[PDB]
Amino acid sequence: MSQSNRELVVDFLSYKLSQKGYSWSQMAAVKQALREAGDEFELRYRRAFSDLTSQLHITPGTAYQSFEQVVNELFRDGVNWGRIVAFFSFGGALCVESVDKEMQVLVSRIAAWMATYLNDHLEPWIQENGGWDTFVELYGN
Amino acid sequence: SMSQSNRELVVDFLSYKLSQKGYSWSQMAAVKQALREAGDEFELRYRRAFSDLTSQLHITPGTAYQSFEQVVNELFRDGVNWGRIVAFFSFGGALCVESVDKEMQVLVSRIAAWMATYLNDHLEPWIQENGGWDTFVELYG
Amino acid sequence: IWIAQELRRXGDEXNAYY
Amino acid sequence: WIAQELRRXGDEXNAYY
Repeated sequence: MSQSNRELVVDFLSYKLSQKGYSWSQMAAVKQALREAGDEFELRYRRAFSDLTSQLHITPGTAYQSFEQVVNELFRDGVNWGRIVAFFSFGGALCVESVDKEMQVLVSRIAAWMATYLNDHLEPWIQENGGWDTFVELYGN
Repeated sequence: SMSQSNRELVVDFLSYKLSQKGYSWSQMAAVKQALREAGDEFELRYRRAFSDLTSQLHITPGTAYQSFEQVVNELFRDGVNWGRIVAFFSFGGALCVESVDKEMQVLVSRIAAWMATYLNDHLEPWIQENGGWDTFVELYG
Repeated sequence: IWIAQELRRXGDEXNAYY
Repeated sequence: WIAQELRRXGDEXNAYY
């Protein structure tokens, strides 16, 4: 609990810093800008995505293929920050669908598929486009 | 490397989206969110009671602890309850924000430690006897 | 006597109703 | 579907930034 307590204080301070345009760390800044861009993307296109994520039809056996198929298609002709925010929000939708349908065990897996894809496929583009700091400055409030 | 950080970014965003739908990444992510909401709510009601801290407390890095200690000690002088615990967080939050306003960024990680130690050392036992943070989550946020 | 007392008494109202 | 229509999403949310 010596580390749990420490983690709680940091999480809360990070949030209060952000609300006045400040940040706890460069990482904290990235998270917050990603959270806002995610919210904004979803508010704006909620209705355009209608039933679509249902239409995937997730099972523990097909979930990887579906994930893989979508993100490969999403980044087939390149990367931009909008596509990255789209990527995260999709991952968000899959995790929620998985919990809705009582497949909670898929959440941690989807998280692995997301990190791995970030490390292997998006990271080089991110670095040559200024790192995530370029994203914060652009998408942050 | 950057590997551990991407996973941290993924988890953060997914945690946030789950909570928006009434779900939670973990017990801890549920505590953090409730506490965040408790902090917004407290600040909305009572900000005027703890504004202009750096002028009132004469904050400098060398004197800031003495001030922090004094205020927190009075706060919990006669005992602890969840409300006071929330005020404690909200106080540290604001102490941090104002410090940065005054170009004293060096205080943020210090305040974070003092908060963590105090919470660990003086708030935890009460917490553990009063139903833990799970209780807090039920009553707040 | 200020800041901490009027934290303590914010605090007890937000105990009372929460 | 879902992926073209994330791509055409992400591109306008590029056009907006």
